Amino acid sequence: PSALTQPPSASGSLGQSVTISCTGTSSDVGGYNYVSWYQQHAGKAPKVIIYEVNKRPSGVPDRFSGSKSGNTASLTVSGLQAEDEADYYCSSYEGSDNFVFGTGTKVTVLGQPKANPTVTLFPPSSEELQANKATLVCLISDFYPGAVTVAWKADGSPVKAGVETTKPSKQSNNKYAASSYLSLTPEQWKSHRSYSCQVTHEGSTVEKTVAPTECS
Amino acid sequence: PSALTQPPSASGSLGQSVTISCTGTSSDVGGYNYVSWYQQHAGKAPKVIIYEVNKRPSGVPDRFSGSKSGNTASLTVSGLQAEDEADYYCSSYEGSDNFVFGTGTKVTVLGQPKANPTVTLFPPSSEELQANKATLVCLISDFYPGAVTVAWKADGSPVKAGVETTKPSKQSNNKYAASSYLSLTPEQWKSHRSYSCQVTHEGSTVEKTVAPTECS
Amino acid sequence: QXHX
Repeated sequence: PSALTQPPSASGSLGQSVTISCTGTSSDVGGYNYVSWYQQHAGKAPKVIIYEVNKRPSGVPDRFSGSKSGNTASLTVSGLQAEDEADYYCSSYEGSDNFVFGTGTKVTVLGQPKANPTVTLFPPSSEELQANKATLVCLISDFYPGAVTVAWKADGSPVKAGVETTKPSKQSNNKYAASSYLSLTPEQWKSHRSYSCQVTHEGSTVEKTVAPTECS
Repeated sequence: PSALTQPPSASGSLGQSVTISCTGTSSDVGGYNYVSWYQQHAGKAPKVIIYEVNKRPSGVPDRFSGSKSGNTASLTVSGLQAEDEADYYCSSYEGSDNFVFGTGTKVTVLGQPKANPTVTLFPPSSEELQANKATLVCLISDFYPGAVTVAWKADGSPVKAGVETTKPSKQSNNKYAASSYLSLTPEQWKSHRSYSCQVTHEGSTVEKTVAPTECS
Repeated sequence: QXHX
């Protein structure tokens, strides 16, 4: 057997252009005119981008351009937007009723502005406090590039224990979102002055400090 | 769009069978056979394991079976093996131009007890409001297996605009942690009565509500 | 993959 070749990664500058090559075999690609292209957004419910060599499905992003250059197929993305970061796959009909896929090309847009995160800290709410627990939530958001680190400050001494953070995910953007959580007993929470969520990103640091005077 | 409602997580053990399901909203159903199922491992290209409701392609192990009745196609891994563990998707060809995808699933071969998520909705802290910002967080924590559906609601009606959902992170107890957020204005927040964060894990829904109670 |  075999599964179509794709170049594992395809960069381009902003507003520019890239072309990915789904490359097959006489028995599949070049056998028939039935190559579709797929946009699989950083691990997501994938969509169809082309169906037959160069036909843009009923509501596609402006200028996905499909090519079949013998047994090499090509998808040309131009007017480069940030949102084109994805997993690009192709599929060609091979024989008896069935389709063959390709390796999988990750598309990379360059020239994306670096953004420093919006740290929103949270005090626990009444309900949680009634239910008898306290969990604090640092929300880091709209950052680029997606490397951030979260310290917790118990009260100006650190609190390594009871913290839990998340790997940054891409938004309907190409900005990331992350969060830390500190799980506390309410007791512990009446019992002392400040809590702090310190977030470092590309040199910057943003600290947010919360105090027990939450209203409800 | 994802008008093919697919479960968030589907899990079993070796030798236990698992149904994935794929529901259509589609004013379509009946006038239909063309429902194709895809087996997709993390790292690999997507590969079809079912075409036209019940036909697997060449080399699909016997255990995969598809069905469709009502508006529901179903895929039964009949006797679960290790690398049945993958992302699964479904499909429907509204002829040519309109290739509707389902939203995905996951096959978890459990080797950890099932953990239904802790939801913990936090409302626009008084400070953030004092900055004329509005954001409520839906912490989803301690869930296994690490796939979960998240949806929001204002005054009953669902909210789509402004919600960003992170990807399940593995925690220092091999259970999972996600977060959504709804970004708003004090206006929109204050101008309502109740906001649910609604979360779906396997065969479970947790809906937690926050009301605007406006201390400053 | 629909086609067919």
